[PDB]
Amino acid sequence: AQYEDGKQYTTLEKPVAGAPQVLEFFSFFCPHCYQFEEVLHISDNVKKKLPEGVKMTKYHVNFMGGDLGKDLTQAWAVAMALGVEDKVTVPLFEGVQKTQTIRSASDIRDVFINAGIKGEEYDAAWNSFVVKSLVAQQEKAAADVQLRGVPAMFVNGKYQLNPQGMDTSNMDVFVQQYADTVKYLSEK
Repeated sequence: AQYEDGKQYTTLEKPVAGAPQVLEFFSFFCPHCYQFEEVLHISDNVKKKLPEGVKMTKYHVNFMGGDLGKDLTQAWAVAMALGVEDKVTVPLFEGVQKTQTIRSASDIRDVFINAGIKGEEYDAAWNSFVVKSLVAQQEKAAADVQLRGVPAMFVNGKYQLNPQGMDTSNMDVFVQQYADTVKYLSEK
C-alpha cells in the first residue's frame, strides 16, 4: 500500500479505548520537540488538515529533566487550565533549550508573568485541584501507551506516528507527509 503499518506509523498491540482523537506528547527538554514546535509547526499543520469535528490534545511528560521536568508538566497543566498555551510554549522552549534561563519553578513562573498572566492568577492555578487532575490526566495518558519517547503522536488510541520513516531532505515535505499521515489515520 502507500501507507503501511510499520512504515509511516505503527499499530499499538494494546489499543487505548476512549483516548483523545489526536494525542501529542512532548517535553520542553526534548530537542526534536523544539524543532516540531518552532521550526516545523507540526501541531498546527496537522490541525489545518484534520477533518471537522476532531479535537487535538497535547500533553507534557515527566521522564525528561527530573525535578524540573515534573514542574514543567504541572506548568503545562496551568497553561491548559488558563488557556495560555500559545503564549508560553515558545518562551518555555527557548528558556529551557536556547537561553537556558529556566532552572527552577520560579523561573518557569517568570515566563508566565512576562507573558502577562498575573502572579496571583498563576499561583492560584498552580495550587488548584483542577490543575492536580490535569497533571493526572497527562500522566495517565502517557501511562496508557507505554510512552518512553517524545515527540509522539497517537491517533484514536490505536496508531502511533513514525517520523523515522519519512524523507527529511526537505522540511516542508516532511511536515506535509506527517500531517497527511495523521489525516489518513484519522479517516481509517
